[PDB]
Amino acid sequence: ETTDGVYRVMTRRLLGSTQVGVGVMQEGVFHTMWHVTKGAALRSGEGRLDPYWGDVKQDLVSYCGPWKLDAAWDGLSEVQLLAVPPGERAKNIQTLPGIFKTKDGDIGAVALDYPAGTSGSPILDKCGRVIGLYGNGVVIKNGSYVSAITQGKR
Amino acid sequence: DMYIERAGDITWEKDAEVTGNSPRLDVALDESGDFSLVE
Ligand SMILES: O=C1Nc2ccccc2C[C@@]12CCCN2
Ligand SMILES: O=C1Nc2ccccc2C[C@]12CCCN2
Repeated sequence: ETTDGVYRVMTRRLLGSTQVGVGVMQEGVFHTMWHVTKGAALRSGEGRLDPYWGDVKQDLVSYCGPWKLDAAWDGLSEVQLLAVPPGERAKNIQTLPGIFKTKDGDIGAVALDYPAGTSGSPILDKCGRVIGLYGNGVVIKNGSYVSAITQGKR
Repeated sequence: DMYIERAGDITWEKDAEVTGNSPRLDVALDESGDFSLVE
């Protein structure tokens, strides 16, 4: 399957079939977070997807081609996390991002908590463009989880 | 062995559930790709 859209990433190496993450198929390239696959090859029916680019520090990886997602959060508007939780239907959650302030600049962040196997779920703007992937973040004072809006470079 | 399964289209949903706060946090990103809170 090469149809554009959001996909679950599954494994049969553990008990039963386990969802280890999520990813985005766009322009013939599969995009996910590095910690989901660890850079391993993936299967799509009879087809094989080989890693093309990856970076542990950005925590991103692309398959079949270079990273294609280049839209960015505008810093003002609400966005939607298209959450694909393990065993559950894809669901859109609208939110106003917070900010991660770092020594190298600011990044948007979403304060939404889902099972770890939801990592790789896309965050979208009002045009339906993917502005980043959910799943690399921190646990704050409250004990709640906050994910960076992680985007690659096209 | 890992495999992918389609889960949906990527579209904005009008009248989606609205939730989550917007915290401003000072953070650090290490060479292993881990974020940590700076205080
Ligand atoms: O601390 C966590 N890490 C995590 C890692 C990737 C994606 C989503 C999450 C949320 C989670 C798992 C369940 C409780 N909070
Ligand atoms: O906040 C959550 N949302 C959620 C959504 C779908 C399935 C399971 C969960 C549990 C929880 C709490 C700790 C792990 N994530």
